[PDB]
Formats: sequence, C-alpha cells, structure tokens
Amino acid sequence: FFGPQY
Amino acid sequence: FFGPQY
Amino acid sequence: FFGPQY
Amino acid sequence: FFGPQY
Amino acid sequence: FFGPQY
Amino acid sequence: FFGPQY
Amino acid sequence: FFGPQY
Amino acid sequence: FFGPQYQ
Amino acid sequence: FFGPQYQ
Amino acid sequence: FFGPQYQ
Amino acid sequence: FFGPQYQ
Amino acid sequence: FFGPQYQ
Amino acid sequence: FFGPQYQ
Amino acid sequence: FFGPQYQ
Amino acid sequence: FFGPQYQ
Amino acid sequence: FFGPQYQ
Amino acid sequence: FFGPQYQ
Amino acid sequence: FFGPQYQ
Amino acid sequence: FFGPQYQ
Amino acid sequence: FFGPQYQ
Amino acid sequence: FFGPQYQ
Amino acid sequence: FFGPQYQ
Amino acid sequence: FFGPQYQ
Amino acid sequence: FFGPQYQ
Amino acid sequence: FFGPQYQ
Amino acid sequence: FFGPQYQ
Amino acid sequence: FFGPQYQ
Amino acid sequence: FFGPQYQ
Amino acid sequence: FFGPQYQ
Amino acid sequence: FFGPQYQ
Amino acid sequence: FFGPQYQ
Amino acid sequence: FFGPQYQ
Amino acid sequence: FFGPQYQ
Amino acid sequence: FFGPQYQ
Amino acid sequence: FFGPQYQ
Amino acid sequence: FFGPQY
Amino acid sequence: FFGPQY
Amino acid sequence: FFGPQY
Amino acid sequence: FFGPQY
Amino acid sequence: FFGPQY
Amino acid sequence: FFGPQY
Amino acid sequence: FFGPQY
Amino acid sequence: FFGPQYQ
Amino acid sequence: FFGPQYQ
Amino acid sequence: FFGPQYQ
Amino acid sequence: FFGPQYQ
Amino acid sequence: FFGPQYQ
Amino acid sequence: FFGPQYQ
Amino acid sequence: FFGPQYQ
Amino acid sequence: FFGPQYQ
Amino acid sequence: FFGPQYQ
Amino acid sequence: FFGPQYQ
Amino acid sequence: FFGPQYQ
Amino acid sequence: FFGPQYQ
Amino acid sequence: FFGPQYQ
Amino acid sequence: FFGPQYQ
Amino acid sequence: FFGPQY
Amino acid sequence: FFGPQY
Amino acid sequence: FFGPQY
Amino acid sequence: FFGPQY
Amino acid sequence: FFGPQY
Amino acid sequence: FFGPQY
Amino acid sequence: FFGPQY
Repeated sequence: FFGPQY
Repeated sequence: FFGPQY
Repeated sequence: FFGPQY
Repeated sequence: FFGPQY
Repeated sequence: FFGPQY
Repeated sequence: FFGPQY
Repeated sequence: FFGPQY
Repeated sequence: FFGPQYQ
Repeated sequence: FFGPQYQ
Repeated sequence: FFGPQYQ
Repeated sequence: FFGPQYQ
Repeated sequence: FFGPQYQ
Repeated sequence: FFGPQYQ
Repeated sequence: FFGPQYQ
Repeated sequence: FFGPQYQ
Repeated sequence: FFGPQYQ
Repeated sequence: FFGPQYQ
Repeated sequence: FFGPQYQ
Repeated sequence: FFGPQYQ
Repeated sequence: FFGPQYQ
Repeated sequence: FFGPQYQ
Repeated sequence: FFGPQYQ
Repeated sequence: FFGPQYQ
Repeated sequence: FFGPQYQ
Repeated sequence: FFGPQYQ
Repeated sequence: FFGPQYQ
Repeated sequence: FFGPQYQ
Repeated sequence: FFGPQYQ
Repeated sequence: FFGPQYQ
Repeated sequence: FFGPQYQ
Repeated sequence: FFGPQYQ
Repeated sequence: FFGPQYQ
Repeated sequence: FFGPQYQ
Repeated sequence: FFGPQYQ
Repeated sequence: FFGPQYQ
Repeated sequence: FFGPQY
Repeated sequence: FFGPQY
Repeated sequence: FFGPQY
Repeated sequence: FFGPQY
Repeated sequence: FFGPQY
Repeated sequence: FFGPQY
Repeated sequence: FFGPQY
Repeated sequence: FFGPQYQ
Repeated sequence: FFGPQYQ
Repeated sequence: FFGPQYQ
Repeated sequence: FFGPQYQ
Repeated sequence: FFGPQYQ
Repeated sequence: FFGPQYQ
Repeated sequence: FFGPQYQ
Repeated sequence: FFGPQYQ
Repeated sequence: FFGPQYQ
Repeated sequence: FFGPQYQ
Repeated sequence: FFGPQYQ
Repeated sequence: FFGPQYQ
Repeated sequence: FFGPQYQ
Repeated sequence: FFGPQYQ
Repeated sequence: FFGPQY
Repeated sequence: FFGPQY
Repeated sequence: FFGPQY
Repeated sequence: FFGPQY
Repeated sequence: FFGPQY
Repeated sequence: FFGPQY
Repeated sequence: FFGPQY
C-alpha cells in the first residue's frame, strides 16, 4: 500500500 | 494501491 | 488503483 | 482505474 | 505498508 | 511496516 | 517493524 | 501500453 | 507497462 | 512494470 | 515505453 | 510508445 | 517492478 | 520502461 | 523489486 | 526499469 | 528486495 | 531495477 | 533483503 | 537492485 | 542489493 | 479476459 | 483474468 | 488472477 | 493470486 | 490468457 | 494466466 | 497468495 | 499463475 | 502466504 | 503461483 | 507464512 | 508459492 | 512456501 | 517454510 | 495440453 | 499437463 | 502435472 | 506432481 | 509430491 | 513427500 | 516425509 | 515463431 | 519460440 | 519474439 | 523456449 | 526453458 | 523471448 | 530449466 | 527467456 | 534446475 | 532464465 | 538443484 | 536460473 | 540457482 | 545453491 | 543491441 | 547486449 | 552482457 | 557478465 | 562474473 | 566469481 | 571465489 494519507 | 487521499 | 481522490 | 475524482 | 500518515 | 507516523 | 513514531 | 496526462 | 502523470 | 508521478 | 513530458 | 507533451 | 515518486 | 519527466 | 521515493 | 526524474 | 527513501 | 532521481 | 533510509 | 538517489 | 544514496 | 458461461 | 462460470 | 466458480 | 470457489 | 470449458 | 474448468 | 475456498 | 478446477 | 479455508 | 482444487 | 484454517 | 486443496 | 490441506 | 494440515 | 482423452 | 485421462 | 488419472 | 491417482 | 494415491 | 497413501 | 500411511 | 533457415 | 536452423 | 540470423 | 540448432 | 543444441 | 544465431 | 547439450 | 548461440 | 550435458 | 552456448 | 554431467 | 556452457 | 560447465 | 564443474 | 560491428 | 565486436 | 570481444 | 574476452 | 579471460 | 583466468 | 588460476 503506497500513497500517503492526511 | 497508489494515489494519495486527503 | 491510481488517481488521487479528495 | 485512472482519473481523479473530487 | 509504505506511505507516511499524519 | 515502513513509513513514519506522526 | 521499521519507521519511527513521534 | 498505458499512459495518460492530466492538466 | 503503466505510467501516468498528474499535474 | 509500474511507475506513476504525482505533482 | 517512453512517458509524458511537461515543459 | 511516445506520450503527450505540454508546451 | 514497483517504484512511484511523490512531489 | 522509461518513465515521465518534469521540466 | 520495491522502492518508492517521498519528497 | 528506469524510473521518473524531476528537474 | 526492499528499500524506500524518505525525505 | 534503477530507481527515481531528484535534481 | 531489507534496508530503508530515513532523512 | 539499485535504489533511489537525491541530488 | 545496492541501497539508496544521499548527496 | 471474461470466459464462457453455462445456463 | 476472470474465469468461467457454471449455473 | 481470479479463478472459476461453481453455482 | 485469488483461487477458485465452490458454492 | 488461457481458459476452456468442458461440458 | 492459466485456468480450465472440467464438468 | 490467497488460496481456494469451500462453501 | 496456475489454477484449475475439477468437478 | 495465506492458505486455504474450509466452511 | 500454484493452486488447484479437486472436487 | 500464514497456514490453513478449518471452520 | 504452493497450496492445493483436496475434497 | 509450502502448505496443503486434505479433507 | 513447511506446514500441512490433515483432516 | 488440454482436453481429456478416453 | 492438464486434462484427466481414463 | 495436473489432472487425475484412473 | 499434483493430481490423485486411483 | 502431492496428491494421495489409493 | 506429502499426500497420504492407503 | 509427511503424510500418514495405513 | 518459426525462424529462418539456411540450405 | 522455435529458433533458426543451419544445414 | 526476437531472432535474427547472421551469415 | 526452444533454441537454435546447428547441423 | 529448453536450450540450444550442437550436432 | 530472445535468441540470435551467429555464423 | 533444461540447459544446453553437445553431441 | 535468454539464449544465444555463437559459432 | 537441470544443468548442461556433454556427450 | 539464462543460458548461452559458446563454440 | 540437479547439477551438470559429463559422458 | 543461471547456466552457461563453454566449448 | 547457479551452475556453469567449462570444457 | 552453488555448484560448478571444471574439465 | 544486435548486430556485430567491426 | 548481444553481438560480438572485433 | 553477452557477446565475446577480441 | 558472460562472454569470454581475449 | 562468468566467462574465462586469457 | 567464476571463470578461470590464465 | 571459484575458478582456478594459473
């Protein structure tokens, strides 16, 4: 799982 | 899963 | 799954 | 799945 | 699991 | 598990 | 488990 | 072969 | 082969 | 082969 | 595969 | 594959 | 083979 | 695979 | 093979 | 695999 | 094979 | 695998 | 094989 | 595996 | 495995 | 690929 | 790949 | 890969 | 890999 | 992509 | 990708 | 790897 | 990727 | 690896 | 990746 | 490794 | 990765 | 990685 | 890594 | 090789 | 080799 | 080798 | 080798 | 070698 | 060697 | 060697 | 693919 | 793939 | 699919 | 893959 | 993979 | 799939 | 993997 | 899959 | 892995 | 899968 | 692993 | 999987 | 898996 | 797994 | 790159 | 890179 | 890198 | 690296 | 590194 | 490192 | 390190 989440 | 999510 | 989602 | 969705 | 999360 | 978390 | 956590 | 471009 | 570009 | 680019 | 370019 | 260009 | 780039 | 470029 | 890059 | 570039 | 890079 | 670059 | 790099 | 680079 | 580099 | 169906 | 179905 | 189904 | 199913 | 169906 | 179905 | 299921 | 189904 | 299940 | 299902 | 389950 | 299921 | 399931 | 399950 | 043979 | 043989 | 044989 | 044989 | 044999 | 044999 | 034998 | 022949 | 032949 | 023949 | 032959 | 032959 | 033949 | 042969 | 033949 | 043979 | 043959 | 043979 | 043959 | 053969 | 053969 | 070069 | 070079 | 070089 | 070099 | 060198 | 060197 | 050297 990639992709940063605020 | 790519793509950042606010 | 690509493409960011606000 | 491409294409961003607001 | 990659991707930093605030 | 990678990715730093504040 | 890697990745520092504040 | 797949590549789009947005904005 | 997969690569998009955003903004 | 997978690579995107964002901003 | 040769991808997109910007400016 | 040669992708799109902008400016 | 997997590699993205962010910002 | 040769990926995208910016400036 | 896995490697991302952030900022 | 040859990944993306910035500037 | 696993290696990321942060900042 | 040859990864991304910055500047 | 595992190695990250931080900062 | 050859990883990312910065500057 | 050849890891990341900085400067 | 979407395969065959029966009844 | 999405395979066959029966009933 | 998504395999077959029965009933 | 997601395998087969029965009923 | 390969899938047959028999009977 | 390989999957058959028999009977 | 996610294996088969029954009922 | 390999998976059959029998009966 | 995530193995099979029954009921 | 290998998984069959029998009966 | 995560093994099989029953009921 | 190897896993079958019988009956 | 090896795991079967019987009955 | 080795683990079966019987009955 | 697919296809059953009696 | 797939396909059952009686 | 897959496929049962009587 | 998979596949049961009577 | 997998697969039971009577 | 896996697989029971009667 | 795994697998019980009657 | 069936390639060339000589004499 | 069936390759070339000589004499 | 790639095959040449020389002389 | 079936390779070349000589004489 | 089935390799080359000589005479 | 890659195979040449020389002389 | 089945390797080469000579005579 | 890679195999050449020389002389 | 099944290796080469000579005569 | 890699195998050459020389002379 | 099954190694090479001579004569 | 790696195996060459020389002479 | 590694095995060569010389002469 | 490592094994060569010389002469 | 194929093709010999003297 | 294939192809011999004198 | 394949291909012999004199 | 394959390929002999004189 | 394979390949003999005189 | 494989490959004999005279 | 394998490979004999004269």
